[PDB]
Amino acid sequence: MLIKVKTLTGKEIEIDIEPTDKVERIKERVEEKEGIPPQQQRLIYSGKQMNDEKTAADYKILGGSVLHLVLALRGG
Amino acid sequence: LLSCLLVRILKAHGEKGLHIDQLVCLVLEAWQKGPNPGHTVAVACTSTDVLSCILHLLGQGYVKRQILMYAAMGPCRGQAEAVATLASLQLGRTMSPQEVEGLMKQTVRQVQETLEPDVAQHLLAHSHWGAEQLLQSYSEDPEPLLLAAGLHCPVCVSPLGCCMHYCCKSCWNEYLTTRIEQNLVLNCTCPIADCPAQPTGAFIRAIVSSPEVISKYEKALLRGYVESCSNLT
Ligand SMILES: [Zn+2]
Ligand SMILES: [Zn+2]
Repeated sequence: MLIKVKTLTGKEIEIDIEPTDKVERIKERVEEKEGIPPQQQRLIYSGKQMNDEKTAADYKILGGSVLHLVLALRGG
Repeated sequence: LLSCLLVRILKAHGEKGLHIDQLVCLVLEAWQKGPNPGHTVAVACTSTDVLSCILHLLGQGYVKRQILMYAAMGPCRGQAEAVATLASLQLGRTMSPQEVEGLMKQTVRQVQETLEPDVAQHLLAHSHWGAEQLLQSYSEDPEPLLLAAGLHCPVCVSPLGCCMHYCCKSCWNEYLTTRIEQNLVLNCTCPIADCPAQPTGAFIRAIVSSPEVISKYEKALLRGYVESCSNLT
């Protein structure tokens, strides 16, 4: 199942996921094409920060639904 | 990418820190070995790149000072094949007020969509046009982040029929005219005591909608956005 992640500037990235994938796995797939350690990345969905431990199915994420990426350099 | 590497490198040294050219040497060595342990991310950096990125970081207040040291309310920045662009190393340009208003409006609109426009502008002002770290705290917790902005007629003793203060428009217009005219519309709130209310300017526009008042409010927002951007002058 293929979803999207949008950075702050507007650049879009397209990533295929599975229902058992962890938020850490999604961060890894993002840094595959971004090379940014997960300590600095943050994922936002419906105004709520993605919990790293949780699974992609926990937030009931569907295909195409954009999980907005945001940077956090200070933390980490 | 250069900035994230820099912030990690400077986070590693605590209060021991490093010299400016020492930090330059470390980042240059890292990029020479490359952040790639990839090809989507990784061009050759120069000392100009290091100085530019550390200028941005200094503007973000993350570095303090010949000595250079790591740090822990402040200002923010506007923040506005592949080898073809990469070879073009260079990158300040001059903006016009119309363009400034356009970019500010677009930014506030996009951040509002990320999370109503009036509350968005109010909160952005509350952080002095700060980074989305305010939104990050919001996602961490709403209550204090909201509290940052705090989000007969009594004033007009002449009686008339009918933030928890539904007062007549006459005294509201008087207060708004006093604040805007005195150029003190910064941090507008309900004059009734213990009523710190983040003012939706549209509601304030309902309080008074004079064509000169519109010019005053537009000029005030322009000045406020300009004064809180770390790069503008
Ligand atoms: Zn009144
Ligand atoms: Zn009040």
